[PDB]
Amino acid sequence: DFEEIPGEYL
Amino acid sequence: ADCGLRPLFEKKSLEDKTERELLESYI
Amino acid sequence: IVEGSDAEIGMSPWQVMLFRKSPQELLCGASLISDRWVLTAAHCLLYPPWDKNFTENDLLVRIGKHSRTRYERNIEKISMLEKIYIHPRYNWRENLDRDIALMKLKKPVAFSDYIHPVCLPDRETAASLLQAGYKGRVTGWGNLKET
Amino acid sequence: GQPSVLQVVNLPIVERPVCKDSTRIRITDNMFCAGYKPDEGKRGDACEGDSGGPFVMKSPFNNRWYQMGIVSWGEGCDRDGKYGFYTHVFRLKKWIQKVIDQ
Ligand SMILES: Cc1cccc(C(=O)c2ccnc(NCc3ccc(C(=N)N)cc3)c2)c1
Ligand code: NA
Repeated sequence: DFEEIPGEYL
Repeated sequence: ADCGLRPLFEKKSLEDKTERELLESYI
Repeated sequence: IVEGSDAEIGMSPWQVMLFRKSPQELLCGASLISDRWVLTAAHCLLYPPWDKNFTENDLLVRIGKHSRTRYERNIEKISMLEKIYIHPRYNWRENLDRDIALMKLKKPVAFSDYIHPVCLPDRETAASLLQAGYKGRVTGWGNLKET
Repeated sequence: GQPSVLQVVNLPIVERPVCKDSTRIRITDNMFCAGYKPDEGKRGDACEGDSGGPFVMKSPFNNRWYQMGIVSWGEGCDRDGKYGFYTHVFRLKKWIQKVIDQ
């Protein structure tokens, strides 16, 4: 259920 | 240190909905 | 939290999320205590009976959060751990005595309306607030129910 | 299940022997418990996922929030005659200091 977080955070 | 003072509450002199429950308990 | 309310915005600005990189998800709570230091329970990092054994590269800390699941853009900051420390006499084998760990962030977090450190007690504040019947406040994104 | 937003609960700290007597697990001085007594009738507890969060108290002398405990352990969530357990932050302050100097 956890929304994808920006890729920049590796 | 500004520790423990919340920008949206203490620093604006607001209280949250329940902090007062805490202060009461120190009867 | 079982039997609580929704927090208000800004209500707990030191509340931190330990967030798993591997399968992306909530590990634990934690708390911001300076611009570079986050505090948590040692058992979130190391608990052998449960294979819980996390390093720097397994973890993100998410600071400034209200929503459990969403990426709160413009509001949250995501940091990376430089150094994790677990109490040397942490008793995971028996009773979780000294269940404490310090997490050092790579780059300082900038404070804001939603991100701000809690104070740590001096002997005197402990002395007068830590008594039976005085109320305290707990906050988290953990289960609402047992199961 | 899980909640969609951060949850909060105020809870009273409980006397040491009531803490000890609610469990078979050996309680130490770097722990306190908190929760409502079964009679009291107000419920509330920490639970799985809440581990590592802050147990905080607002100082009435300086209006500042203090973290007294770290959400640690409990035997199930929100059962009567049972209590949530917290890491006594102040008992472990020397170590915290030690780790911060470097
Ligand atoms: C053998 C033993 C010793 C101490 C605690 C327990 C637990 O059941 C336990 C073990 C590890 N982690 C836990 N954390 C999640 C949690 C659960 C309940 C509460 C609470 N009920 N206040 C807070 C956090 C629990 C078992
Ligand atoms: Na209980």
